[PDB]
Amino acid sequence: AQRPQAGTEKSDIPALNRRMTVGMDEIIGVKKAAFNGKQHGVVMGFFGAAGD
Amino acid sequence: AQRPQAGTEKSDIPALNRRMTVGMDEIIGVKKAAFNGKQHGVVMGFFGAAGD
Repeated sequence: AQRPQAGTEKSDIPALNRRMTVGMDEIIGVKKAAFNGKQHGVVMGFFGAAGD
Repeated sequence: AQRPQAGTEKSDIPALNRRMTVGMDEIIGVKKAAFNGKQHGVVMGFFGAAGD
């Protein structure tokens, strides 16, 4: 919905540069494809990894 | 480190001039000259002032 955009602000007094804030903002949504209660394109697999 | 500088701000709404703040800022350091635990150029003297 919105690409990440940046912006800055002079907070306390713009003449007496005592404070400044930078920031970034985003509108996005991520979801796994699901139809009729089923995974659309993923096969999950569980294996025993010992981690030695 | 910084001479005293002044600045102003329109706080609440810049259109509806309901509030304003002025201010002044400074960076400075003051210290008596001391070398090897001794006063460099002062001789302190204590006298009895009655204050009548």
